[PDB]
Amino acid sequence: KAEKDSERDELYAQWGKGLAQSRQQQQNVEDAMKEMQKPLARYIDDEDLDRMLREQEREGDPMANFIKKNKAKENKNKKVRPRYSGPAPPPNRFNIWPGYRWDGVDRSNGFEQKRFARLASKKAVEELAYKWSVEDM
Amino acid sequence: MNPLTKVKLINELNEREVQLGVADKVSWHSEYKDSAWIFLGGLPYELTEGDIICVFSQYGEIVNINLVRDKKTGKSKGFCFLCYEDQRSTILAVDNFNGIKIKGRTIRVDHVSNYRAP
Amino acid sequence: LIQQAMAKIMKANPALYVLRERIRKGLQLYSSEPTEPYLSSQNYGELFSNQIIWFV
Amino acid sequence: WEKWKKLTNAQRSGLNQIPNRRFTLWWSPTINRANVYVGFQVQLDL
Amino acid sequence: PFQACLKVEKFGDLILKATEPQMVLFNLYDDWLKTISSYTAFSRLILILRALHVNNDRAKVILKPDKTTITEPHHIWPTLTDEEWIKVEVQLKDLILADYGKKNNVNVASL
Amino acid sequence: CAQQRTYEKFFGLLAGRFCMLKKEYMESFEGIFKEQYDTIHRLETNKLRNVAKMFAHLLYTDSLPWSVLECIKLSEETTTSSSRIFVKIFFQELCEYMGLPKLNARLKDETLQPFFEGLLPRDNPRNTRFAINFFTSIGLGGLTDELREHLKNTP
Amino acid sequence: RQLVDTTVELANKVGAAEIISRIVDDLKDEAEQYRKMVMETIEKIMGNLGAADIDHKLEEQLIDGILYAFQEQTTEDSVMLNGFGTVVNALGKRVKPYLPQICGTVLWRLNNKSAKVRQ
Repeated sequence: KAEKDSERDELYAQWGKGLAQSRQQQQNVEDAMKEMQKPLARYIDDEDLDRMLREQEREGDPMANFIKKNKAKENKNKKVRPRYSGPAPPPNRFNIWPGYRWDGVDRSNGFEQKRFARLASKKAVEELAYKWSVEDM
Repeated sequence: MNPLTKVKLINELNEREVQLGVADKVSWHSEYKDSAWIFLGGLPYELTEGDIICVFSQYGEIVNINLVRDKKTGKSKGFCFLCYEDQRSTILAVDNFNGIKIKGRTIRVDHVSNYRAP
Repeated sequence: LIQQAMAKIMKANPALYVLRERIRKGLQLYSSEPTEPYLSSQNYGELFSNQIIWFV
Repeated sequence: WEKWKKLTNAQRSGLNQIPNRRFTLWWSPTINRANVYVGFQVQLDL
Repeated sequence: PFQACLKVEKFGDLILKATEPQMVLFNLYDDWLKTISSYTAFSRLILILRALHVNNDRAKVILKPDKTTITEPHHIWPTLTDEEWIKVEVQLKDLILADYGKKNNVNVASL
Repeated sequence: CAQQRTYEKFFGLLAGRFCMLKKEYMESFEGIFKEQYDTIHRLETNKLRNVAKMFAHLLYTDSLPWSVLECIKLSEETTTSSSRIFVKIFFQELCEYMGLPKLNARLKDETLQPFFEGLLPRDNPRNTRFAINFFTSIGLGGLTDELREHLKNTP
Repeated sequence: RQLVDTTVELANKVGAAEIISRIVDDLKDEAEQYRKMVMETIEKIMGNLGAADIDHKLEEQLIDGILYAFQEQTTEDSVMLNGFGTVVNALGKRVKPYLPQICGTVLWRLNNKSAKVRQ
């Protein structure tokens, strides 16, 4: 009856609001609450930002080995669902990682790549047009 | 109007909006921002779920799969409904997979507005 | 009377407009912004002019 | 700042005076300041 | 809405914790006047004050856009580049129009 | 100096002239190294590199006392990765200027043992090991070995 | 074009005011091709029917959308030009109270830096 189909169709309704954007909204609202309970001005001594900048792992350093060691040690112990692993996926404008059962082959139609080219080209043409305007001036 | 023209027209939609220089917010996909369901059609009759997923997982995790097969013989009718995990992946898939040849058959992709479960 | 009449003549007068536009045409200056920002016979595009003004 | 024909000897020579004339206008309150003295003014025609 | 400044913790705390009647002097246009006119800077300040009056919470949220947005000790307001100032200006006008729609029962896309 | 795009010795030599005129600049520059190191994690790698070069220049011109290396307690825990890159650039620079020989003589003269303490830490074997391996990875194998000679003979 | 035509027909039956009041708020939309669709219909409609049924609030939203659509043309096209021309010459003498906004905007755009807008 109404109760069974309610279960079914509410599940389908979230799945059509598909989960990822919903959990992103979740972390958004909790971020907004955390913040709203803080002053308007963020300094450079604020414990949150100091700590974050400490853990900010930049290049070159041989601490990186020990620290990647720490975190790859611990996060091994997780109940995660599998993630894709293999030759790097192509780049897409939203930075979305393939599903864990993608068979590696890249089947696209050549659209992401021509988009990337279009954007770089508009940059080049903007430099050229600036140069020519002022050259005449 | 055979389905190959329905492919050609979606591709025309893309490249026309490109020529016009539309911003990513008023793309024709923006009318679909509340649905993570794409329809695939033209599929060959031998592809299974395993294949549809191994192909279309390139752009996200796939949450639901619905391959519509004729009830009497159980064989695929040749089209599918597919629910990605983030709407943006449906953007990507419609732009990228509409018009690829799988085993000669040139399959076609497009969003779904108000999907009704079966 | 004369305060208001003169404040309005400086904004509206056609001959002052012809002057300002001969100046602009002689310098070849051009604006970049459309819409002529929220300037209107409201007071502030006047108020930060050189006469000092306080808000309390 | 402000982003054929058959033409005479003088028009393919001689400076273009318009940008000179426009530089002078823009800086004209300085170039034509009152209180730097020779004590003689001149009043333009009309 | 100059009194909305009494929410900015610098002014508010100064006034609260004063022991003596006393005159102070601040600058509200931190550096903007290096690269905008007093006109544009007044307009930007009026937006900020209005939005800090109207909601104050989503206003804090908009005026701290990125996690690494910071503010410097002698400064009232965050240090953004002119691009981000354009963006957050737009977001504050949207805040104000949204709350006018809420508390006057109007469609704002119609005005 | 720090905000520029790439180093030139102008700013170092100018501060050097001031500190070589009066002491207050020497004081303020020892303090400067202290606090700059402690809060360096905030610099994007170009400015971090430029700070590192600046201090290398001051140290080899001997406008700063070689004591100031007291601050690098070179455990693994006590140092962010950013602090580690600072030490890397700093020491590369010092070696490329006075050469490994004069650098070695400097770091091996005795009176600077107390300040070079945490830099050549032998008390706790763990940071002794890690220090030695870092110094090697960047390529100061000489000081590395001398200290490992010490440590291997110690147990 | 097919959507433009049947919308004009529906206008012919149900009167202008209804269709117009439905699509005026799109003269302020972001997609230019879309604004130009709604301008082409509104223009064709009012050319046929005339503006007798345009009330006050509607003529207000209409003149406003007209002006906005005029101030955003990335392109080169006579669509918004004829839209303005016909809408104005259909309102006839009800457009007195707007000539100062119209005139002021045109003088201000005459002083802009790019020769598309001045032209």
